Amino acid sequence: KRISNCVADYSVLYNSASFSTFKCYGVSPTKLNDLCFTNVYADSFVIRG
Amino acid sequence: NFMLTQPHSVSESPGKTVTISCTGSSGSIASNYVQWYQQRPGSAPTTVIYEDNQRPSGVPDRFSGSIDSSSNSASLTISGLKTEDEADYYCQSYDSSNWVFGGGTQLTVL
Amino acid sequence: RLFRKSNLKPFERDISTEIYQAGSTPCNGVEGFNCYFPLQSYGFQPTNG
Amino acid sequence: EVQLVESGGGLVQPGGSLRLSCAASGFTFSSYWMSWVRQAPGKGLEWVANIKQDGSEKYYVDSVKGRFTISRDNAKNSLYLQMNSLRAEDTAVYYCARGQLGPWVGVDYWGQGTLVTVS
Repeated sequence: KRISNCVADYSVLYNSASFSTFKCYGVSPTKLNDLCFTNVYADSFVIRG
Repeated sequence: NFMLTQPHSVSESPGKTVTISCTGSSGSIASNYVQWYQQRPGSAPTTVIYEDNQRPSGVPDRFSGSIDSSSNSASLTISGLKTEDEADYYCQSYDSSNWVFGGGTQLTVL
Repeated sequence: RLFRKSNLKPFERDISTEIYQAGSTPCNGVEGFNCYFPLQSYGFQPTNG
Repeated sequence: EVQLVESGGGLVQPGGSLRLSCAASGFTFSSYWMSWVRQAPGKGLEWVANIKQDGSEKYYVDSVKGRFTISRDNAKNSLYLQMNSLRAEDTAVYYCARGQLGPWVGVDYWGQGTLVTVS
């Protein structure tokens, strides 16, 4: 799924605790609202623990 | 039953680079971020390493952090070994909806 | 040298050689990711271009 | 600069009720995570509870489950820690912990705390 031409809102992503893994490789998630990117992609699949 | 195993009395050395190892057993510590903190005995604690590789502003450039996924351990090394106040250090990780603290590693003789 | 904190000023030379942090997080003076050696060697061949 | 003031202890009570309050200033109280951390005198650090920015979700450890509670408000910028059915293990110093983006980044905030002993 391709997501673009919208204001990125990661505020609800780190303000929840239902997730188990929030490791961000390459870039630091402490500064995300101040970063400007061109393309944002999101994959989805289900795997065992 | 996530727990972090680390020693209690290391780094008793003058002025070189020594390493402190923090490891877990129930799960892989490389999945989530692991941090390092320092506690002044009789005073408020502070944090030396955050985001598993970064130091806060004002922290000197000497304390190191690294992650080894082969041994499932986190390494904290200090380079300068200056005249810092005696303290103890702990390890933190995240399994599921909970926080887990480390045992503690005393460092008094520098 | 391949890395320099900022742009160098005219008629200036620098001698210091230490691992150059090139990431958001510092590697605190040991060899690893997001830091490399600014000083790297030349390679030549007798039959090169 | 962020100032954290804690004054909720100073008396001994077996199995009673005690209310602790942490005062915070210098930052917005309704956009980060708060938590609470205690440690025994002469022993290691341990975690107590973590609080969302609106108080919708609260969690504690399994050793204190069933008991323990937390409440918050953003109008007065204060945290309320109520206790019930204390035991002899509860001799600890309590610091009101504050987060930045979530509970994976780190704690990085610890008040001076208040001595709490039971007898």
